[PDB]
Amino acid sequence: ADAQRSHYTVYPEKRWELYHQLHSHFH
Amino acid sequence: KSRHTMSMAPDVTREEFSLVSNFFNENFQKRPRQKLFEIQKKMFPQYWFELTQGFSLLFYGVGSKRNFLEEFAIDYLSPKIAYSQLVNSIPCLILNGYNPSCNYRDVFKEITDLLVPAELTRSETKGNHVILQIQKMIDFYKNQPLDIKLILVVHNLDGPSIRKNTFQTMLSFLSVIRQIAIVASTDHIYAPLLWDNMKAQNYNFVFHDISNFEPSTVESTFQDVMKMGAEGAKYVLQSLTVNSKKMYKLLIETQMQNRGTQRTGVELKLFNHLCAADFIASNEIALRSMLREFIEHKMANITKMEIIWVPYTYAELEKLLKTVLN
Amino acid sequence: KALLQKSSELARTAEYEQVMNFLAKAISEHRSDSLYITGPPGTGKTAQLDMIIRQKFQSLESVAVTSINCISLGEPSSIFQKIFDSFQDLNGPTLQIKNMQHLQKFLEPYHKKTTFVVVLDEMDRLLHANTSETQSVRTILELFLLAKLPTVSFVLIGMANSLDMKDRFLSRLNLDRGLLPQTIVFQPYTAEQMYEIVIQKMSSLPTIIFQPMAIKFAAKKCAGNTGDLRKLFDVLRGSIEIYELEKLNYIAKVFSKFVNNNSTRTRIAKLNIQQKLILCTIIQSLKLNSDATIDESFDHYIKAITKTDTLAPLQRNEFLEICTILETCGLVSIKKTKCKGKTKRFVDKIDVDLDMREFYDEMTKISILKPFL
Amino acid sequence: RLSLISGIIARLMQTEIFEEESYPVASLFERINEELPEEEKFSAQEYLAGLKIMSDRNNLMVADDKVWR
Amino acid sequence: SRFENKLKTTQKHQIVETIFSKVKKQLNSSYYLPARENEFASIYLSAYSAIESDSATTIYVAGTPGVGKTLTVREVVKELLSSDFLYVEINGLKMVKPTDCYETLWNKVSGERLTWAASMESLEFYFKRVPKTIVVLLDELDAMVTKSQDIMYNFFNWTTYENAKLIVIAVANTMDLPERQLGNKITSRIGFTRIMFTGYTHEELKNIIDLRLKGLNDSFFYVDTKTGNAILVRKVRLRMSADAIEIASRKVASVSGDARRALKVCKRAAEIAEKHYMAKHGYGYDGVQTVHITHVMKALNETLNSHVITFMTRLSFTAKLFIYALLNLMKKNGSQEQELGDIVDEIKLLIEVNGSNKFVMEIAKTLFQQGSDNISEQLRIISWDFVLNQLLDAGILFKQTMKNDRICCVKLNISVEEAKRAMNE
Ligand SMILES: Nc1ncnc2c1ncn2[C@@H]1O[C@H](COP(=O)(O)OP(=O)(O)OP(O)(O)=S)[C@@H](O)[C@H]1O
Ligand SMILES: Nc1ncnc2c1ncn2[C@@H]1O[C@H](COP(=O)(O)OP(=O)(O)OP(O)(O)=S)[C@@H](O)[C@H]1O
Repeated sequence: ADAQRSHYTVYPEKRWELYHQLHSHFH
Repeated sequence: KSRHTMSMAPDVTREEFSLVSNFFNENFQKRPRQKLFEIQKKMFPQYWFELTQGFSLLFYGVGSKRNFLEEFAIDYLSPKIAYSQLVNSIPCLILNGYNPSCNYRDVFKEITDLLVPAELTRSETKGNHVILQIQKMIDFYKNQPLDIKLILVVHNLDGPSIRKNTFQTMLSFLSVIRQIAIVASTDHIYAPLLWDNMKAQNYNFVFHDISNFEPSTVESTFQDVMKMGAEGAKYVLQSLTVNSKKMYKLLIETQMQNRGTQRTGVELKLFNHLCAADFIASNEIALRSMLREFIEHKMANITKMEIIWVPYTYAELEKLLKTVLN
Repeated sequence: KALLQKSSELARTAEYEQVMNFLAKAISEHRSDSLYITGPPGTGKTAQLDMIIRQKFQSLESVAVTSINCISLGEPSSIFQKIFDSFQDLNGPTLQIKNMQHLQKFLEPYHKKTTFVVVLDEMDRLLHANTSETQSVRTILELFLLAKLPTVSFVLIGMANSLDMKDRFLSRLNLDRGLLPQTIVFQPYTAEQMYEIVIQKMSSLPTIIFQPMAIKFAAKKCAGNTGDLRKLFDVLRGSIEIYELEKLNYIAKVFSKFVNNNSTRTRIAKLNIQQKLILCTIIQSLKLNSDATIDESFDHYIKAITKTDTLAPLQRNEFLEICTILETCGLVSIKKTKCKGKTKRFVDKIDVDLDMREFYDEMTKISILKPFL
Repeated sequence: RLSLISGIIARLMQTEIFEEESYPVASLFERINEELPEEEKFSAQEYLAGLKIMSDRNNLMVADDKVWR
Repeated sequence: SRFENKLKTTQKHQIVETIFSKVKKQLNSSYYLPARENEFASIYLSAYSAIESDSATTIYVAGTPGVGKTLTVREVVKELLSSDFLYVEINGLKMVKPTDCYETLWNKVSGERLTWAASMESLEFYFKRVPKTIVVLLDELDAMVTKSQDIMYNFFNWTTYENAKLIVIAVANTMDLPERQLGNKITSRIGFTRIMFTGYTHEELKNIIDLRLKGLNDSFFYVDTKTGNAILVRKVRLRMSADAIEIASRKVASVSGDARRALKVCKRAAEIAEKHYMAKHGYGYDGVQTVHITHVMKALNETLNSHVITFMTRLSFTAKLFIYALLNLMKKNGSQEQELGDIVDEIKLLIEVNGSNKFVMEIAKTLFQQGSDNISEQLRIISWDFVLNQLLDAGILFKQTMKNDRICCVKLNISVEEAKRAMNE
């Protein structure tokens, strides 16, 4: 409907934590 | 050189084309299309996890991706990330690249207002300060707490305005910032000609295939072919004087008595006498003045006998005969 | 005898009956039909809608419906400023009239919830403005979008001359969208609806207007190429002063102004027999269909007059004056055309409105140009 | 039948013998019974009704009966 | 208005009013008309109706300059002051930018000065709101049409309002102007009045001269024999030979039909007899006189005859050497446009193809060095840049711009036959 207008904004884990202690430490 | 040509085609009017086109694009391959859409739905948690790493996500593939991006950005991701950080959800700023009216100034004026105006950044607004103003944005953002506050979408990144080179480098400096996630799609076959190792260093693009063979409804609108003149002067004759129909009918007969080229045309003197024969043309001036109206809308040609000839095909003029003149 | 013809020069139309059907929801306060009113030019169409809205406003409930003329803008902002002028209020004007989304906030009324319809007058200045698919078609696109949810919608009534504008619409817009569909046209009234309005515009009737069958004769033999019969009565109002000056007579007076010199008054322009010689001299130089200078013509004028010794060769300065005698009657025009060597430099290229068929008749009567042909 | 007899008047309006779109009633009679087609000329009302059909075809008019505009 | 008080000065030391001085006072182009007599009514009766009935019309007149259309419409409004309107001379060429006329109109209704944007808003606000008278002259309409016709649509769209108290009068150059520059949508608004103005005829050109010569033709002056001053010691008369006035008319009506051109050729021919009279007696500046036919014979020819032929034979030698080389290439190649290096190639060659004639040798000594056997061996000839610059700004030659001084093309600008013909002397 509006898609021809350009740039219309709109305003609408045990494993992964062990990654999190490793990733930033590397970074 | 006997070539079959698009002029020698059974043509189709405006309402006839678009309706039966709408029938196919909503009923041709409907069942396997959502069957693809459910298959790729399981990739959606994988995109959420990688996007925390600030990775500029880029979608290639055949077919239009415009519907798929708007489902993936708006409904799925943008409230999922707001719930996982802990209130209005994350602001989505799309960029319609198929819309050629995108500039670098206007969209960035949205960006600095979408981003935080914590300082007087209008003081640094001075004369191209755009790269200057974003550089002061970058180094401040290097020392902020890492969280996404904005996700932007750029549809059709090889679009007619976004592919301009001063706009491309503008997006390059945006992507190095950790606070914003850059989810874009292109459609060109020469899209990786756009980036060198300088920009991709700023970009750190990753790639994924999405091929749903979509019809690109919105993306067909700005584009044009000879469907979108024989068809041009087809409408002007429907609103004129009744005498112009008759003097074009006498024009079209002896111009098709002999493709419709120059050689089938008629001399000005006899055509004046012919349109004097049916009590139509008084003289040359009264003939020519309502012949300049056929000239002004480019509905007839003249070359040199003093030959006036119609630039439409042999098949077109008898279509103009039996339909609009009769 | 003046005051009967002093008053001569100044619901009512059978096209207003169409538009009340097309405004069938405008008295029930609902959104009416979808109005894109076009027309071939001169057909009364500017004042046609103006007749309707003035009859609408004098008839019509809270009453506020405004109409502005799109002539001097080239840009879609101040139209939405002029709808604010019927409010007589004060606000922050610049942002609200600029963006598509900014118009949507402007459409919440205040006093009694009467819906508003705008009238866009002379839309073709913005259609035939700057480049199509960049700004002007987008301007056309943005105005016709009525997807608003309450029935208070900015119904467009726009107008145009040339009928190419519908094919200019994108294929999304031609999918039964907005004010599109009812492409209400107005064929030029031959005499069958326009002359009868002149009859009712002769409510105050003098005795001798003239024989009205001649007025019917005037209507039938003007309807070849015309659109405005009051203005084509304004050519009767000039001839009605001719019968005051002398204390379709004038169309006969005006066409002989235009038809002649080719048939008869060519020899009127060239009483000089040398002017007949110099006129054939131009056409002999037209073999080299080039920028026909006054010098290249003078080149062929000397090199022929040395062969056939009909007269002495004259001056270039004489050649300047004699071709201007050919000019003021309206035969040949002189223009300062283009040559791009040093600057935009102006050599003079001529062009003749005569044909060799209308040449050969007037030269066989004179055997002194017969050496020259 | 009707196309040929009016077609003479076309090239006879191409000349200036009528001097205008006005033309007298005697100009008609010297252009039917004087000109080439013999015995095709209808009754005193019928080709006088025949010139109405040309007026119904809106190509020539009848007015101020000694002349016709 | 203001400064005309300051344009006056005091000491006027008794200027000699000679015989032909009083002619040129009335032969000034300032001060009922014979030629456009009835067409004055055709304007006025078109204008008198709308004026006394409060309407809005349009009047379109055309014609070549010099036919009175600047004059006649001024005579229309002039008598109308005796019997509700505001007269403005909206000249097209006297506007610097085309939008500047908009400022004048809003100035000439109340006395305010805004931009051309803000004027036409209030102008449009005037032309459809005022309850109920403005005469406007849109002179020289070739100026205000040029850009994009958006100005010209306004000046006739204001006429369409039935509540618009305005009367427009357009005066153009050609009748064709709303058919070859304007659109048809303007051409509907222009109407079909289209009052044509032709030229003047040579009989009426006699009838326009004597209107200036009303009280002075064949009249008498009172003259002192010492200073040449004339007063409307001898009592002399001065007569004007009407046949010479007639032959002035039969040319100007033939070529142009221009009312300025007829007066001025009489004005130019008047002062020819002025200096010849001052030549024979010398009254300076501090039996029966006439003006011969031989005066208007010269002055009419003085409009025609040139000098580029006399200029060319009075030029330098190397100028005439240059053109003679240039026609030699144009008959060698037949291409009418020769490269500049080939001309320098030719003037070298045109030395030695002539014999060892010492005149050519005294030329060829001087043509490459100004004497001075010390400094010699010049490639191109002496002052070759100078004569080519002198032939350029004279308008005889024309040379396209290139930084290469060899392959830059040269094109003639006058007829090459008269160049061939003047070379023969
Ligand atoms: N049927 C009619 N009823 C009433 N007035 C009419 C009628 N036809 C013409 N007129 C008047 O005559 C004028 C002639 O029309 P124009 O204004 O010259 O053309 P138009 O109104 O601009 O339409 P265009 O050329 O397509 S913009 C109208 O504006 C009315 O004032
Ligand atoms: N019929 C006439 N009677 C007396 N003086 C005349 C007459 N016609 C022209 N003149 C004079 O000659 C001058 C010529 O100016 P005009 O012809 O009025 O200007 P013009 O014809 O509009 O040419 P333009 O202004 O360049 S388009 C006038 O200003 C008068 O002084």
